[PDB]
Formats: sequence, C-alpha cells, structure tokens
Amino acid sequence: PVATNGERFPWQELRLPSVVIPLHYDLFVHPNLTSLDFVASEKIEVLVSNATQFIILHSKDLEITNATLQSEEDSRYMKPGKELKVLSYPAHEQIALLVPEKLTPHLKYYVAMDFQAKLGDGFEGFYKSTYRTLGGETRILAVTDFEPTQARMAFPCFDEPLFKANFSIKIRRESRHIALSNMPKVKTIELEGGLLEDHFETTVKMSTYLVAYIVCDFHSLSGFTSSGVKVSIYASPDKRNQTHYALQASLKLLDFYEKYFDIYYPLSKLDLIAIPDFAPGAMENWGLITYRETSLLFDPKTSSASDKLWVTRVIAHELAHQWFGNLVTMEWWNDIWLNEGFAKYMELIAVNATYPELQFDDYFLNVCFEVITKDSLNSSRPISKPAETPTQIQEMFDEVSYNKGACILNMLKDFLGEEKFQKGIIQYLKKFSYRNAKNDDLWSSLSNSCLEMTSNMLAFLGENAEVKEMMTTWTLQKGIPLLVVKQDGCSLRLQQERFLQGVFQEDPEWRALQERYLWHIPLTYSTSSSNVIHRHILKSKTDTLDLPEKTSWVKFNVDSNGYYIVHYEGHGWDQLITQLNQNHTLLRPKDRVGLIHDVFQLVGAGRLTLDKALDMTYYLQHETSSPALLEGLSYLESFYHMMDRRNISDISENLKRYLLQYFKPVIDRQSWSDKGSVWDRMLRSALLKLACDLNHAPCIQKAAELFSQWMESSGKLNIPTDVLKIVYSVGAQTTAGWNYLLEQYELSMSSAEQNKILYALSTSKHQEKLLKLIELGMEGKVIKTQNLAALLHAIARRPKGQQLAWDFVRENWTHLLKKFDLGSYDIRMIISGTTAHFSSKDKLQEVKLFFESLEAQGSHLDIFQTVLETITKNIKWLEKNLPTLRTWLMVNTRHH
Ligand SMILES: COc1ccc(C[C@@H](C(=O)NO)n2cc(CNS(=O)(=O)c3ccc(-c4ccccn4)s3)nn2)cc1
Ligand code: NA
Ligand SMILES: [Zn+2]
Repeated sequence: PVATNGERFPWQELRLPSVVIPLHYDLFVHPNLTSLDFVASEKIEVLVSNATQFIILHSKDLEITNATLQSEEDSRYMKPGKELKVLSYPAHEQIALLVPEKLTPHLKYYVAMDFQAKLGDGFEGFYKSTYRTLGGETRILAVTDFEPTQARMAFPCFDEPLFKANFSIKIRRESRHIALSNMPKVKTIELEGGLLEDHFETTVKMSTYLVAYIVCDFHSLSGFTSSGVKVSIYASPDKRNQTHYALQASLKLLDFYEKYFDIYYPLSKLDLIAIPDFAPGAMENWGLITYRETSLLFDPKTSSASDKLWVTRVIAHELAHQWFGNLVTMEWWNDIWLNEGFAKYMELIAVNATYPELQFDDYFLNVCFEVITKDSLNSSRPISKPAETPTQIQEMFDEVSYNKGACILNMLKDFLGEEKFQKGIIQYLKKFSYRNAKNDDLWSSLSNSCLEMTSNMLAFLGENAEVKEMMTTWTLQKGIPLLVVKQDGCSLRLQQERFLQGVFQEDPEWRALQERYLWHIPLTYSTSSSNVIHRHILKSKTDTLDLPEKTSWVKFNVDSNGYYIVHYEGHGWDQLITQLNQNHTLLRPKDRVGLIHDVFQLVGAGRLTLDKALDMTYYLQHETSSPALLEGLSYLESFYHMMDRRNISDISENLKRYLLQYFKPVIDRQSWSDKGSVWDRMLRSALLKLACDLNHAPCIQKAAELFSQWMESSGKLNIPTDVLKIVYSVGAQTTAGWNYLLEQYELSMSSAEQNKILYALSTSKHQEKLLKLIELGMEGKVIKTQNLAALLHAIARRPKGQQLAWDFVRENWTHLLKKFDLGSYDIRMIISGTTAHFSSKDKLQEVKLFFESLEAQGSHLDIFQTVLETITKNIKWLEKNLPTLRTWLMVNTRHH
C-alpha cells in the first residue's frame, strides 16, 4: 500500500503473483574480499501468462541502480530496451518493477538489474567468514546460505521454492582465490586489470534457495564414484589431511543412493566444502554442499567413534537431500517435512546399508523418543501446518518435521514391506523429478505402488485406499496415541487415546484434550509362547481381539517400529517385569528398550507409579545389550542431575551411591582405550563419564593422571579419543589446567578437539571462568559465535552456571538479536537450553515474565509455550513423584 519513496505498491500478498514465471537467471557476481562488499548484475528470462503493468519479486538489503526490460518476442521492448520504475516495500521484502506498457501474454521478456551490497557479517545471505592457518595467519572467504528465504539478500529473484529455473553463474575474482558454485567450471577468461572471471555450466531446473557460490583459497581431495561423479572435499589448506574419510564415505553413500533410488545423480561433479563460520549443521546446495567443520572433517588423533558416526550421518543426510529436496522439492514450506523428514529417515537406510558396523540401527529409536518428549504436550503441532512470515518458515524446521516424519515413514515401511516401500519411493522420485509436489502427492505415490480384472485387483485398490487414508490421519493430527491393552484369558480389549505428559486420567482438562483425535494405528504384537508377529489395524476408539493360546504376557509394538505407546492393565506390566528379571533374553532387545521408555513415560503420565519403573531397572545388572543398558542408566542419571540441580542433597547422594554400587562390575570392567566396536567404545565413554561425574575415586585418579602426563609432555603423549572429553573436563578443575586448555583451544587445528576442550572449560566451578567463556563466545574472536548457542546450554545445565546463563540471556537479549535472527535455530536453542531445565514455580514465573517482556516488542515464537509447558511438566513430575523416589532409594539401602 505504501513504499519508501511514497506512492502505492501494486501488491499486498506476501506471496508473489503467479503471472510472471521465471525460466533462466544470468547471475554475475563480483565480490571484493578486501573492501568486504560485492557488485552484481542479473538478466532474468520471464514468461508472461497474463497482461500486467508490473512485476513483483523479492529483494532485501540490496541497492538496485539500473533496471531495464528487453524482449525478442515483443517488438515494443526490442534492443536495447526500456527503463523500469523500481518501488521498494521492505515490509514484505518485495520490490515492484513498473513497466511503461502492458505486457503481452504467452511472450518472453528479459529483466536486467544492477545491484550492490556489503558482504553480510552474520550467517545468512552472501556473508563473510574467516579461518586461522597453522602459522597464525587469518584468511577471509565469502560463502552463501539461502534456505529458506535469504537468497533475496544476494540477488533479486522470485524467492519461492515453486519458481524453479535455470542458473548461469559468472564470478569475478582475484588470482589468489578460487571460485566454486553449483555446476562445474566451463571456462576462465583473463581480464585486463589482471583479474579472472570464472564461467560455470548452466544449472538444471531448481529452486532459488539452492543457489550457491563461494570465493576462497581452499584445498581439495578428489575422487570418482562408480557412475563417474567427481566428488571433491574442500577445506582449509592446513586441514586437507582431515578430509580422507569424508571422501570415502561420500563415494560409498552416493553409489548406494543411486542404486536404491534407481536414478543417477545428474551433475558431473559433487563438492563438499567445510566452511569455518557456518550456523546450520550443513546445507544441501546442489553440487556444493556446505558443512560445519565438525560435520565433515575427521582427525583420527582427536575424533572419537561417535564423531565418526555423526560425520557419516550428516554426509548421508546431505547426500540423500540431493533427491529428496533438490530433485523433488516441496510446493511450499508448510510441507517442509517432504524434504527434511525423508532425509532424516534416509540416514537410517543409507548408513545401515553402507556402514552396518556403525550400528546406527540401534540408535534410531532415540530419534523417535526425542519427538515423543515434545509430542506428548498440548503445544505440539501437526507435521503439515501452514506458515507465511520468514520467522514462521524458520520455525517449521523443528523436531516434528524431521524426526516425526522419519518415524512415521519407518512405521509405514514396516507395514508395507521394504520392497513395496522402496518401489513407492522410486515412483515418487521419478514422477516429480525437476518439479514440486505436496503432501497428498507423496501419499498417493506411496500407496499406489506396484511390487515387482481379478479379486486381487479389487483388494489392491482397497488396500491402497486404506494406506492413504491411514497416513492422512498421521500427518494432519498432532500428538501421539496411547494404546491401553487389557487381557482376559483369550479376549484382548484395545483402547486408543491421546497420550498426554503431566495430565492424568482424571484431570479436569484431560477430557477437553481428548476431542476429535483418532488414529488408524497399525498394531503389531507378539506373545510369550509364539514368536510369530501378529498384525492388526486399529481404526476405531475401542476394539477387541482374540488369540487362542492363553499365554503369560503379550508385547505390543514389536521393536517400537510404530509411533505409539502401549499400556498394559491388570497384571500385564507385572508379567513383563517378572519375565525380564528372570530371563530378559526371551524378549527382543528393541522390545526391552521400548518397554523401559514406555514405562517411564507412563510413570510421568500417571498410569504407573515410579517404584514400578525403578523396580524394572533391577534387571539392568543382567543386561548385556548396550542400548537397553544405556537407556536405563540415562533415566537414572537424569534423575540424579534433576536432584542435583536443586538443593536436594540426600536424594542426590543416595542416587549416586546406588548407581556406583549396583553398576560397579560393569564400570570396573571398562578400559581406558579406543578398542572394541562402536557401541563398545560408546558404552565405555558413557560409563566413564558417569563414574567421573559422581566423583568416583578411581575414575578421577586415572583422569587426573592422564591429564597431568599430557600437560607435562605438552601434547606428546596421546589420550584415547573415547576418554578425551573426560580427561580434559577433569583437568579443567584447576586454574593451571583451565588456562592451559584454553590456550590449546586457540592453537588447536582439530575442530573436534576444540569442541571437547570447550565442553571441558564449561565444566568449571568458578563463576568468573564460565562468564569469560560466555563473553569470549559473544566476542567471536577466540571462540566462534557459532558455538555460543551450544556453550550457553552446556553451562546452564550445570548447577554453577544455571543462574549465570539465565541471567546472561535475560540481560543481553538485544545484543543476541543482533547476531542471530528471531526464528533462527540458535536463538531457539539458547532459550530452550537455558530455561527448559527449570523445575520450580519461581523459575517458571521468571520465564513467563521474560517471555511476556519479549512480547509487545514484536517477538513471538512457538518455543515460548513449549518451554513453559515443559517447566510445568517438570514441576508436576516433582510434586507427584519426589517422595516415592526418596522412599525407593531408602528401601534399596535396606534391602541389601
Ligand atoms: C543431521 O544432520 C543435519 C541436521 C539438521 C540440519 C539443518 C539444515 C538442514 O537440514 N537442511 O536441509 N538446515 C536447515 C536450515 C534452515 N532453517 S534454520 O532455522 O535456519 C535451521 C538450521 C538448523 C536446524 C536444525 C538442526 C538440528 C535439528 C533441527 N533443526 S533448523 N538450513 N540448514 C543439517 C544437518
Ligand atoms: Na531441505
Ligand atoms: Zn536437511
């Protein structure tokens, strides 16, 4: 309605008009890494579908100087063309190009624009990044990051994922720099002044948010896949030795993704570059995937086995995105899960297929449990929810769109079989190649999948209808269902419910939270007598089944492959617990993990008492399966840290004693080395970290001895990676070791070692030392600002830093909003990581007042409600179960 120069804007909708459709961008960028600014020009080929007097596109923080319109099909706009009037509307981040004469439909025009801006200083758009060399030199590079709505900060464009087009990129650079982009380099021309100009191959049809171009001086290692794709791993020169595994894994993973999807990677080259200053974990720019140094680089001397697993995960995630994201892109950000959820799920398939030795199949259950934590609350959301403003679009990248989408995909695969599910995937990818799809399109392609007139045809059409109907309820409804199972000789009564955390069965608002929710749950169950898996689809609120066997216990949801919680009435829980204590080996390992998880969730839900869960944790002395052991230990360790965060010293000390005593044999048999399998090493790390956290004398002595030897040798003696973080943390307890660790941090060349050292420094007791770490992170010179969100979290969870971090966030909010966006993942993680652990009425009131203060200033986020409800959850869990824990621990002291 208005503009910066007055006058009216010929558009209101924050969505661009569908009239002018782009076809081809000609993008020339001239960045100057000395003045830290860039000048650029573009020529967009547009197709006019309806007669209009104006074109609307996106532009943000770009000074536009020249704007012309040419046409080869409309003679009125012949060469050299006419000038266009530019109107700016920053409220919607749009600009309007006013044309002198109405354009003709079904024709093609060319929009040329010259613009310029400074290199950004944050994490978005075309921004500047620095790295440190081995000798101490500091170098500068320029990198792009556009997802979701930041491509408009680099060049004016139709910045929506539906407006796919081709891209011809040209970059002007000095001789000391190289230029990378999406496509390979076709030609380099030498300029008069001595500069160089790189011309890149034209890109295929793709959305704007995947455009990338980098000017740097990195070194790379190259390799070729089976299908001839040139994979190159780029990184800072002094770090080239850290890229070997990243190349090996990318090659293998790319070959698998081609074989599995039956579609070749279409570009001739694929580049993986490790950016020093990078906010997200990685970004899937087509042919130029940018990574954090901790997500791509692997150094055997300082990287643990878990680091190897994370690097493999992120490479598999980003490579899978090349199909689920670049090849087939969503229609709009409301269905963001169509990209992210699939990629998260494809991690499991790809890693487990290519690196089964990493045993990521056992770890996948955590992905679902993390969302169950947030889905059992009223403040959750459906996987497909509309979004409009850029902040809302950024908020769509949450655990819902990622993990929940991945988990229901795994549930649907278990229901349909791997062959049928794979065929549906291949049909979906081949059908929507180089275009966009939506939620309904995916479910149609997945249900109407052909493995490898008749009654088989009628059952095939009925079952495809069934599948589509089933998944529609899983994507359009929030929450997670709870299955109540009641046994009766041969009868089995099944009830479905909306599982709620911290809202019991009789609470006055529990019936107002059971409104219209109903799920088509594909139940699977096995019995104590027959190992045969039984399948049944629950389509109503209540149902009954019959199994002629009359057995002891019935275990529903085999391997927890279904997105639901099971509850057993009567003697069901007692039968299962007795089964575990006698011979846990009769139940499947994933069944044990699901049982432990579900038991503790129901204890919070009010369907079970805490002593029941604590009595189940008795069999953990007989457990050998690492996942189940680590699950129970994590619950007990969470209980200890929940007590220690408060001043409850008696319960905390009793929990420490029980953990050190009941789990002494497993702790003592652990070595201080990097030997064994992946889960063997991860079990060692977790157990030794737990023991050293509880001030166990042998752990502390061994860690102090290792740290003393390492410091006296000055890096010459080697600490095992699996124990590296533990040793450094213990060493940081002394001012001498603390300062030495900070100095080694500044001088280190391994990002993994730096991450371990930073954690170690955060485990200090002195208030001034933690505050200095926070201030260093804010400054961004020694400790990079990209680590701030993580650092604050590590400090706030500990008792000494809880109030310090909370005070810092409340006081320096305005300074934080200058470094990150409101909807950015960093701000969301800062708020949650400093507030969600609170479990008192006073802290809940403080957080409520803080969020209200953030309101009325223009800042609103969904994480506000989620944090509040979680703090409320914690308060209710304490008041309802605190004396029970006390009594159980005291009873254990007397039971011997
Ligand atoms: C497993 O390895 C991973 C996991 C996630 C990612 C994120 C990445 C992506 O997945 N791209 O496809 N991404 C999203 C955006 C834009 N939105 S953002 O608000 O700025 C935001 C940034 C990070 C988020 C996040 C991180 C962890 C969990 C949930 N969310 S959310 N840019 N890059 C990369 C690799
Ligand atoms: Na994506
Ligand atoms: Zn992703």
